[PDB]
Amino acid sequence: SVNALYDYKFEPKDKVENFHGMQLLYVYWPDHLLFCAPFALLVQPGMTFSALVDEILKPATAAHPDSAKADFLNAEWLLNDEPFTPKADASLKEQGIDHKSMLTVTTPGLKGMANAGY
Amino acid sequence: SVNALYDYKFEPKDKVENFHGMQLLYVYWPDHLLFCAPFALLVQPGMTFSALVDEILKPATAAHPDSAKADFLNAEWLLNDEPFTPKADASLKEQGIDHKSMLTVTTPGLKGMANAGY
Amino acid sequence: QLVFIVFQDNDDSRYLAEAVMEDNPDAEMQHQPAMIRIQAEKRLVINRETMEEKLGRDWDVQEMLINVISIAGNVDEDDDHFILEWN
Amino acid sequence: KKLNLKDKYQYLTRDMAWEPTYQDKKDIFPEEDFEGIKITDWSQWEDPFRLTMDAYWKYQAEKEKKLYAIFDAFAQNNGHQNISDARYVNALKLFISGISPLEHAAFQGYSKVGRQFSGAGARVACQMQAIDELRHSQTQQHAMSHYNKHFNGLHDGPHMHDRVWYLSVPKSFFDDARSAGPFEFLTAISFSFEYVLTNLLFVPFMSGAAYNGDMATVTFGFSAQSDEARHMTLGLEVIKFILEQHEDNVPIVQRWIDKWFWRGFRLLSLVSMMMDYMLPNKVMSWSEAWEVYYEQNGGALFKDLERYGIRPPKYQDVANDAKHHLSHQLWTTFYQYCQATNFHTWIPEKEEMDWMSEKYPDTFDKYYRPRYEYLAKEAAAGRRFYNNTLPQLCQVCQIPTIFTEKDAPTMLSHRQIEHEGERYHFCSDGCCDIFKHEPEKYIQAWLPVHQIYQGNCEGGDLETVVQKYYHINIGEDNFDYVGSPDQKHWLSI
Amino acid sequence: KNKKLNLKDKYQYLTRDMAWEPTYQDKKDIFPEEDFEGIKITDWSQWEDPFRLTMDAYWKYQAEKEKKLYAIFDAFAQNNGHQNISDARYVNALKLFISGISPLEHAAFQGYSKVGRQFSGAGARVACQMQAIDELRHSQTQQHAMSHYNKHFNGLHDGPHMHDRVWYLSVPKSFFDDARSAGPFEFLTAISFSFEYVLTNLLFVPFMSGAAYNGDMATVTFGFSAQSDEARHMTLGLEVIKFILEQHEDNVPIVQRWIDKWFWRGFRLLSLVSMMMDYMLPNKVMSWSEAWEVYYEQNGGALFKDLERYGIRPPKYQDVANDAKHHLSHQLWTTFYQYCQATNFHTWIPEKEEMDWMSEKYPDTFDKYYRPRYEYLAKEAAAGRRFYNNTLPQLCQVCQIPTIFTEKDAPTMLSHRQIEHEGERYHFCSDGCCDIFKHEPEKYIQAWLPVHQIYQGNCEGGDLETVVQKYYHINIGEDNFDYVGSPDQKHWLSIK
Amino acid sequence: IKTNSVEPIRHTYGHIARRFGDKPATRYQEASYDIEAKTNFHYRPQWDSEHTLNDPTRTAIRMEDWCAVSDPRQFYYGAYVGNRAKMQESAETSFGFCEKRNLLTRLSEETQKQLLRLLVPLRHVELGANMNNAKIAGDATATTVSQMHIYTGMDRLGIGQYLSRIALMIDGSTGAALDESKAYWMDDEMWQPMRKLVEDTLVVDDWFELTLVQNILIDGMMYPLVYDKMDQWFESQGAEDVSMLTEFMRDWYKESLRWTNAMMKAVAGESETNRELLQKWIDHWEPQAYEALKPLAEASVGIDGLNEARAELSARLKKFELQSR
Amino acid sequence: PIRHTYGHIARRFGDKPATRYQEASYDIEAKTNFHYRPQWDSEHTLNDPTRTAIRMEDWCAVSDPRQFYYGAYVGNRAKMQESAETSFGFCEKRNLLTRLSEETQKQLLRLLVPLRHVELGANMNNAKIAGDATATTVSQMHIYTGMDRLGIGQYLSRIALMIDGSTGAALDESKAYWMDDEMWQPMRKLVEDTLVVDDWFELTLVQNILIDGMMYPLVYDKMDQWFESQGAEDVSMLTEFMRDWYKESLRWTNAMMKAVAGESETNRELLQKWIDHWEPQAYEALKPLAEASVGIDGLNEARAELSARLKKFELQSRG
Ligand code: MOO
Ligand SMILES: [Fe+3]
Ligand SMILES: [Fe+3]
Ligand SMILES: [Fe+3]
Ligand SMILES: [Fe+3]
Ligand SMILES: [Zn+2]
Ligand SMILES: [Zn+2]
Repeated sequence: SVNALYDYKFEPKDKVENFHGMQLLYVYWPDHLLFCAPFALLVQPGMTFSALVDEILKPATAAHPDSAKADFLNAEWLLNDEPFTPKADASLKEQGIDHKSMLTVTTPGLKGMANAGY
Repeated sequence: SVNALYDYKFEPKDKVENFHGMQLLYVYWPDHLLFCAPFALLVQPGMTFSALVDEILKPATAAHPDSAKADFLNAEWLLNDEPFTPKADASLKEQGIDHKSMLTVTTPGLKGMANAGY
Repeated sequence: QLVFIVFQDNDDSRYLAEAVMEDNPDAEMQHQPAMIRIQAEKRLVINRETMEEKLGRDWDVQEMLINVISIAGNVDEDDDHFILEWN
Repeated sequence: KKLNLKDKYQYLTRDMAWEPTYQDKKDIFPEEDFEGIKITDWSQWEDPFRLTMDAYWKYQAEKEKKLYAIFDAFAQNNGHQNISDARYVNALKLFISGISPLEHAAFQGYSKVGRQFSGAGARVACQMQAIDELRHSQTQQHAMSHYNKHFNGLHDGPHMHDRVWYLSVPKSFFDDARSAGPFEFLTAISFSFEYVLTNLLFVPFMSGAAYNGDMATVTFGFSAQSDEARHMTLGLEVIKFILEQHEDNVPIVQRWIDKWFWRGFRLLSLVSMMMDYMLPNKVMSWSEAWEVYYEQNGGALFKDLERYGIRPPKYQDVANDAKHHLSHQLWTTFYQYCQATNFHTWIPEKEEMDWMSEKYPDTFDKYYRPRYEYLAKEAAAGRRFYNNTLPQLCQVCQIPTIFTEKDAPTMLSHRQIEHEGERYHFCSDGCCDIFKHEPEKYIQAWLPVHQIYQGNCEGGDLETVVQKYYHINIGEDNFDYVGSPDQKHWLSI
Repeated sequence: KNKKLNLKDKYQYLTRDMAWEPTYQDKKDIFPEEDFEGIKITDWSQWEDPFRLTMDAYWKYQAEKEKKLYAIFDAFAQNNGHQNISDARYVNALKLFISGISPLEHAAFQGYSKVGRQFSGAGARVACQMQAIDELRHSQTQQHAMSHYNKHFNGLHDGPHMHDRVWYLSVPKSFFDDARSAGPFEFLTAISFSFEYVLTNLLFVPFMSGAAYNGDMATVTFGFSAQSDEARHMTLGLEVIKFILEQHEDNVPIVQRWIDKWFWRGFRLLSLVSMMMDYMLPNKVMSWSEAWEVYYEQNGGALFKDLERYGIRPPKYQDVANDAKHHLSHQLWTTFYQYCQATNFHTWIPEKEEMDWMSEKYPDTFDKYYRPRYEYLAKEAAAGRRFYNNTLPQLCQVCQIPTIFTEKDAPTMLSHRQIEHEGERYHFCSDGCCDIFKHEPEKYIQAWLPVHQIYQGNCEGGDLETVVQKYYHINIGEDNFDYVGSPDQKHWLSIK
Repeated sequence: IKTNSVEPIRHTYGHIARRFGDKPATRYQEASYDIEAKTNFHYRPQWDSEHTLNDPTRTAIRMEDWCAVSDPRQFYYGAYVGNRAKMQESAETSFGFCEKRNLLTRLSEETQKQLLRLLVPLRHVELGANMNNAKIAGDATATTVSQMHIYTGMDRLGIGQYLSRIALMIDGSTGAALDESKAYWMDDEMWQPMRKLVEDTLVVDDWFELTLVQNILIDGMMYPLVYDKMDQWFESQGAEDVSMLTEFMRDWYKESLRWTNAMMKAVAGESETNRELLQKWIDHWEPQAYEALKPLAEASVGIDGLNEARAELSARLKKFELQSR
Repeated sequence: PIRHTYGHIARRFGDKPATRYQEASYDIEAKTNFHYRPQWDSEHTLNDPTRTAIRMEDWCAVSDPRQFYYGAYVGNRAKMQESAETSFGFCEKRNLLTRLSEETQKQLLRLLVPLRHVELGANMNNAKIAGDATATTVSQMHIYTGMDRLGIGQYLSRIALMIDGSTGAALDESKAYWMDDEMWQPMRKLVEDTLVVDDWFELTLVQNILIDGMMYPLVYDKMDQWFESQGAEDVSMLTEFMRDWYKESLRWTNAMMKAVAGESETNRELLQKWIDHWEPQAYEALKPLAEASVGIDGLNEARAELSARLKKFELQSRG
């Protein structure tokens, strides 16, 4: 509880309604801090999980030398810190990937560089 | 001539009396500007000319290429601008080489470096 | 614990440093950038009476204020002093 | 009888106010009750400094004459050619877009509160503080003004403060304080910021500029803080006053102390990077600088405070561990994003890394030297790395979420909650707790990344936003120090 | 009512009207000095004030100026501005300065304080005392300016001491003693007019703007803050000879005389500056030749063009001096080169893009006469045989500079001159120096020649080196010798 | 003196360049224009439901460019504190001198009374003026405008200290005169209409309606009444001597005209809309000002004093195209 | 840093940072090896310590408590002149002097404004001193005081000009008293005689100690309290500057008497010789003005102090 001198109540600036039928997805790829922070991606709610993987994440992780031999589609995922199993052909939205959820994608056997998660 | 509030007379500071039994001599060697200016020599009225030329003048000129192949003594000399011809084993005093005279010794055939009298 | 006070590494500040060194048997100086830092245990002080017998004229605290970058501590301000400290 | 200095200043000050008979006290001062603070007796209030206008004008003016002679001479004499290296000006690019606007937001803040407090003592102190801030603001515009003429990225400071991603770190900080009521404002800025971390921000830059030949910054930085001495002893003197004014204020004060230290601390992180990296001649590891300046000098003053029933700030252990990591994390962050910054970044030199291995004996060679090795190969191969995809920002500090869990440098300390149906994300527990106390506030933030994607920063590219919205000249203010127009110019001397 | 006073008139009532015809003492005992030079002053109350600052104005302007300059001195020192100079070679120009030029500041404070008592016109008195205390300002101010360099470099630590004693400093020490010993019309003429007007830029701009082009902030600030001072000194100078020429026809030949004298003494003093600006400033401002050409040949040309109307003509031998702008600096530098075992600053061979410059400013004389010198000297130094001349030079009885100067149109012949007087011989750098001698031979035979005094044993030591260390205070190995090897150079290579 | 120069990349900053052209600009310019944050605020004020942080609409007055208001005096911070340092010194001279020479403590009890009831009490007005200008400095968006209010509010504090100090000189640093005087302010019927107006202004929302009332309407008449009219009259009342303690006020007032008229002019000349606003406020507010001063003229130099200051301020409003008298 | 200060300073106060006053004031003067002898003086040399019979081991034992090097002198004076400038603005504008009766104006134009004349005297004296005394710390204090006197002339002269609407006529008037009025003739002859002393220390004594030690207190204190009763209290405001100037002059003049007189008892008796001779003439020059004013038990009260503070150097005068 905010203290204010009137009834302090405001719409969130980040409502999905403000995004021209797109949504925010975040993706954390641990052990790849080459990328300083999880991505903020702007995605279609009706694209397939597969398409995300191919059309957005391969590109966003390309610059890391693990990216090429990673098998994102088949790696360990969490959706909002909960274990999650991607369905390759469901729309993101249709399998609970909603606006501003974060996927975490752990690749088994790729832990970046030096022995530094880089 | 000087203007002053009294009779303005003074003993010169450079009277031969002041030099403890010695005298001053100038020697100028044309075309050898490496030595920016004629030498000022604190000399014995007594010593001979040859002497002066070997004990003093020659060392003083050492640093110059020509010092070596010059035969000061058999060069043309000037005493105080007047043509002059020196008595080798005569004292300085006695041949008229007094406190503050200047010998010019010109050395023809040795006229310094790079056609710049240096 | 240690209160402190930076001054401009100045001409005037030599004298301001001085006076603080000499009526703070313990304060410890240390130099740096272009500045004097001075800390010490729980407390420092700045008598007008010091300073005056070392500049040959009266002076008040408030002149000092000119040359101080930073302080550190609770303030005890006067016509006679500048005490800086913890209870 | 005949007044002491203490009473004669009061007569010159507090005794000009009076008890209102024609309007209600509470109409004339309507901001002092909502926050939950309670004031029994504004006369307890003890004016730390005792200045009268005559004395205020006289001394400040004497500072100014001196201060502008130097600025003028610096200019006249092209003293910018004397800086250790053109890399250094980048600290100043971060300075004028990120910090100077805070001097202005202070001036606004304090003017306001300088009206709101019902104690005549507190108002004059605020009023002067307020006028000092404006002096900070102008003198810097004046200092930086020579640097703007010869180097890139200082030519739209304010315009950038309001739009550029990373600058909502500082913009939202003060927006938080100024949207707040007057004591939180005073506890956040006078106390938390101005007293506790003031140093941790002035001293890094100021002594820095010392070592790197920059007379104009130091000149100001310095002379511009005989003020901060006053500005501090108001911070101090006002929590002491607030706390001991009512038992009840204590836990509200505490909450504040918690919130502002964490906000404070996260905004400080920017300095960390700059001091370890944009100072060609080094001065003191952010780490050293924190230990002295916070852990000690600070941890000291929270001592003189248990007497009033207050603990040190929550998560302070996090921020003490953080010191081994901050600068490396923030700098590699900016490195990879400086296509959207008014300033350059680069790989440190061999000797800078060695200093770094030395000052950061436990962290550097393990976690951050191999970053620069790798980045260097990429660059020499013709692939200088720029990350082409925006980051997740922390809903509160607004910094990208690059921080690591305490003692687990390879994991981001990510956090999330749900509030009224909506998702939000945080850098830390510190940032998260502050959200949970006041959600109806932070759900308002204008997070730059979001807004670029709501398409509200006037481009569909990042490249176009950067150019037309931020006014950043692509190719000029932008990109690695190597190949920059700054490099070309410096190098030709 | 009656007329309100106008500016001129108001200023006179606030100065001149304070004075008055004495009744209990004779006028000439009160002002005993105004006759022996032979200058007749017909009417004092026809005097025109060169400037018109009352006290409260002076103090107000000068305080505000001072405040700005000590802030900058303070800052400069607190950031170690000395580290931004272009290169430590430049500091030798400051060593030469504070030993050479700066004590002249003080001899002026001294001289104008006197003349500011001895003139019968109350207004000539205030202009002078005003100048007096300006010169004291100049003197103190330079001392502070220089304080920080003194702490980081050699050569600057005993200015006043060396000024009275070190050979080459006797060039300016003697200049001033010449003038201060003269009577007060001649002092005004030598200094206000001759030095402060005709020659002032020729000495001021090269140091002042040298510091600007060489990263010397504290010295250029001193300069800027001195401009407004010089503005007044120059007007005093030009008013006052106009006034003297005007107050009688017999004044004319006497003033001409003083003009020829002090132009020539000043040209000679200046030669130290010629060298300073061509050889000592790592970054160049302009050649000595362009500096002569502009500030003397042109400005002075015009100045004299205006005084023709008083039956004054341009100074004897100016054609010698113009012909010498192509040589002066190179002649001076080789002299100091070869005797810097005895100076309190270093010398060195200049860089090749310095020589290229010199070739370019002296297309008629550098490559013919001077560049060969450095080619030779550089060979010799490479061979561990860096030239030092161990035999003291003949000095000129008037300018006291070594007789290094050459015949106009013959740069290869020393222009020596020699006279007898009272069965004593004396020697001269030039016709000019000779003419000054013959005109006042009883003055100059009193000269303390440094070389001469060394042989008299008057300089505590029997070897040049002993003199240098004990009498001169010049720290052998430290203050001394080529730049290369010097403590200053090493300390500069650390710093960078 | 020859200096070395450098080709500069640009001459000023983009905001200044946008506003005044690509040439070098003045100190005042770089210190005063487009400096503050203007848009994209992060959270709405908890202490105002009506307005964002930094909101032009905290006043009913509109302008295309609030920058159209500028200091004729050209004060950024240094220039300001510089000017004031010079002034406060003259004042210090005069105060030393009134003291060492005992020129107020020598006056008759009845005369000193006059000072205590006729002058000193304005410090309460000056305190009011200070808070009102702080409030404006806080609400007005453009630095050119806000800055001016902070300077003047500070000056309000200063002037009331001087007034306060005439009393300490009279009671010799006991503070009993301060007390006698503060009772007149609270209690004497002559000061109530004034006290009432001042407190009423402390509760006005619109920062411009505030500057208008305070800095144009109240000051526009008080200073002429007090520091000119009642000042000459003092001589007739055997208190010439004070006048050297009020010089700061005359000088301050002459200078205020310059900025206040500038601003009034710009704002009023901006639109027929702004004009109706000022006028509506003038009609409500100046009779109140005249009223608040009216007892102070009765007890003083007389009502003509008031009517002429009333004229004086009426000629000022005319230049902006507004009316009172 | 190689060293802390310049050698001549290091030699006098040790090798450590020296004060601004120190680097400006000690051992900058030319001292020895002068090149020619003055054409205007047969007895002495350039920069000659014997132009006074007084004898000092080290003149630098006379240094200045106010620590004036040029910069601190002007910055101090700047502050003072500002303040008087306030005064004069105020008088002028409230017509404080013009409004007075013509007998009172005459009183100011007769007992007060003519001092500009003594001031002119002092300004010449001091110039002779400052160019005579060898030690910079001495000579500087003299050029300062010199210029102060002119500026003080300048104020007195400004009194006149306010009165005559800046026409001069009040100067003309006043100067006439200076020349033809009985009361000024002792004074005016006293001054004209100091213009002819040769020994520069005899001259500082007469002028800076004897005359000033008496006329200052007489005029700018006593005469002053007396103006009140004469209907002229309002001029006091334009003579503050002369009051602070004097209070200050004491600091330095006392310190140079303590040093010159503490030196060598054979000095204490060169001075004594001279106090006997002049103090008298000073007292005489002051007497008329005393009786045309606050009346002789001013003068006395003032001789009183002078002989007083003299005693502190073990000199005396009489009474
Ligand atoms: O004098 Mo007071 O302390 O303000 O009432
Ligand atoms: Fe600030
Ligand atoms: Fe602050
Ligand atoms: Fe000079
Ligand atoms: Fe000059
Ligand atoms: Zn955060
Ligand atoms: Zn010569």
